[PDB]
Amino acid sequence: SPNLPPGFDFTDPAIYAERLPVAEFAELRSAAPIWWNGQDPGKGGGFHDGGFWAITKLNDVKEISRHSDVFSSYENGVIPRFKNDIAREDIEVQRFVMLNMDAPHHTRLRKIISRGFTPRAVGRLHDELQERAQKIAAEAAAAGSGDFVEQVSCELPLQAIAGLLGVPQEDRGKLFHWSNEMTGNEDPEYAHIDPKASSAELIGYAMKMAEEKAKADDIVTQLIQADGEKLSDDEFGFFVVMLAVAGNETTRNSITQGMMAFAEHPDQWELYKKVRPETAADEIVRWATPVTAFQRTALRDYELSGVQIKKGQRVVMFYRSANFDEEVFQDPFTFNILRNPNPHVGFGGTGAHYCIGANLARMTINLIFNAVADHMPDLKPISAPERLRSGWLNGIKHWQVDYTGRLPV
Ligand code: HEM
Repeated sequence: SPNLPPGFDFTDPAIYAERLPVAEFAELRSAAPIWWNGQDPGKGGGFHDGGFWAITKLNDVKEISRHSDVFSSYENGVIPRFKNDIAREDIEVQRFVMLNMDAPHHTRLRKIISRGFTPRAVGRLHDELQERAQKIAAEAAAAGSGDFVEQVSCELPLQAIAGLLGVPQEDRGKLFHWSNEMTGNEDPEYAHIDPKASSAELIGYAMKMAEEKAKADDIVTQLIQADGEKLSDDEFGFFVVMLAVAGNETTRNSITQGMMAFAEHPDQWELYKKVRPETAADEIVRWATPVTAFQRTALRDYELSGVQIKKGQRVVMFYRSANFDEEVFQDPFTFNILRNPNPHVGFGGTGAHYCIGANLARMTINLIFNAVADHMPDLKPISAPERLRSGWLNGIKHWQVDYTGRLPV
C-alpha cells in the first residue's frame, strides 16, 4: 500500500508538463515496487483495460526486457500513453515499425538493420558530427543568450540521422522539419501539428531514397541488398520513420538535461571541462532518462518478483525510476560523470529491443558537450526550463540560457 494520492496515474501527461514524479517513484521502490496503477474508464491514454502494473526496480525492468516471448511489444505497442480518445487502429499502425514488433518479424528486421550500426558505420560519422557540434556551439555562444534547446540541443541529433542515412545536404531542412513533427504532440504548443502527415511525407522520401540507391559503400546500400536478407523499399521507409522518432527528441533531451545537471552540479562541470571523460555520456543519459517509460503486455500469466501478472495485462517499465534504483546505483541522486560501471536502462533493459542507436547517441552527446565546454564554458541559465506535456517522453521544450555567464543572476 504506497502513499500516493487517490487515482494517481504515473502516465498522466499533466504531471510531466510540470515535473518528474521523483518522490512518487521513490515511494513505490521503497513500499510497492510493482504496483497496480488503476485507470478510470476513458482515462487510460488509449488503453481500455483498467490500468497497468507500474514497474519501478531495475532488476524487474531487465527481467521483463529479457522475456520478450511473454512480455510482448506488438500486442499493445510500447508507448503507454496517447490522447484518451485515440482510435485503436492508430495504436495498431505503430506495429509497422520494428520497435512494436515481436519475433519472428522483429528478429529478421533487427538482424538486417544492425548492419547500419557497426563500429565502422558509426565511426564514419564522427568527424562530420564533431565539426557540426563545434559550429553549433560557436554560433550559439556568439548570440550571447537564447533558447538552449533550439540553439544547442536540437540540431546535432538530426544531423546524426542525416549523416547515418547519407541524406543530401539540400534535403536536410525538409527531413528535419518532418522529423520534428513526428513525436512530441500532446502539448498545447504543438496541438496544431499533424504527425501523421509528416510521417507520410517522410515515408515517401525514404522509399525513393531506397529506389534510387539501388541505382555504393554506405548504410542504405547495405540494408537494401541481400546479406540472404534485405529490407524492401517499404521496410526501409518504416526504418527511416522509426529513426526519425527514436533518435531525435530522445538525444535532444539528453543534451538539454545533461546541461541542466551540469548547472546544478558545478563541480562536475568544472571536472568535465578539464577531463572530458567519455563516461559522461552514460551518466547524462541515466540522469536525463529521455524515455520515461515503455510498456509491454503479458501474453501469459507470469510471476514477477512475487507478483502474479496475468495474461493480457500491461506492465509499464519506468526507466526513470529504475535509473535511480538505490540497490543498484551508489547514491543515484548525485550526478557523477565518472560513474563506472553505469548499468542504467535509459537505452532499455538488455534484450531484443535494446537501443540499436546507443553508441551513435553517446557519440553525439560526447561531441556536443566537448563543443559546449570549448565555446561556452561559463554558461548560466536565465530562467527555468519549460517541460513537455507527454505521458512517456521526458522533454524540455525551451530553456533560456546566457551562454557567456556574464549577465546578472
Ligand atoms: C539518448 C538518446 C536515446 C535514448 C534514451 C534511446 C532509448 C531507447 C529505448 C528506451 C529503446 C527501447 C529499448 C527496449 O525496448 O529495450 C530504443 C530503441 C531504439 N532506438 Fe534508441 N534511444 C536514443 C537514441 C537513439 C538514436 C540516436 C537512434 C538512431 C539514430 C536510436 C534508434 C533506435 C532504434 C532503431 C530502436 C528500436 C530497436 C528495436 O526495437 O529492436 N535511438 N531507444
